[PDB]
Amino acid sequence: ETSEERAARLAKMSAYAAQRLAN
Repeated sequence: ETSEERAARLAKMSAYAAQRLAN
């Protein structure tokens, strides 16, 4: 458990929505 994993969360959640948002 490190801090790097915390960053991937904000990028993972935003990346999942960006791909789902697009038609």
